[PDB]
Amino acid sequence: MNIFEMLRIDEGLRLKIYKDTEGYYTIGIGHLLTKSPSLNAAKSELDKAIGRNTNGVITKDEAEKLFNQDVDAAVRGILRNAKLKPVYDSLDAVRRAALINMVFQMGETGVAGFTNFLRMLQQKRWDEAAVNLAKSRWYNQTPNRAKRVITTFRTGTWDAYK
Ligand SMILES: [Cl-]
Ligand SMILES: [Cl-]
Repeated sequence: MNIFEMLRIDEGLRLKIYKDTEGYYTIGIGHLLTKSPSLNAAKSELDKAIGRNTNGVITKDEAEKLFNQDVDAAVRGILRNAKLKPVYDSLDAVRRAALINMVFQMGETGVAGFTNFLRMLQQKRWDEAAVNLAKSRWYNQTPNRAKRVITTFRTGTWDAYK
């Protein structure tokens, strides 16, 4: 199990423009296209993204290309972020993957804001940090995914994903 496989479980795969859980235009494996309500604003973002007239539809390869880029960016986002990088540096491999997951879903800014949690992870206080994460709008909004990431942080195992 790795970050690729983990995220692929969490977000799924769709080759046609879809609405995320918040109501946003997304495609592929969790790639957000626009927060704008307009489906045309969605297809134009998507053509830009792919380098071709897609008409709202992409291939598997294309989906995978967007995905690689996005995991890449998430990683480099964490490493550039002054608040996240020290946390990331202090974590074991499994937990690193858990942080990448959260960064990919909610952005660097968002994660950077869970001040108390980042402080608990850094101090290796696992049970505590998991309890804090759960007091979040994120948890409340996508509980099953949230639980899986939470478990990953609590345990240090991929147990929630076998
Ligand atoms: Cl893009
Ligand atoms: Cl979920």
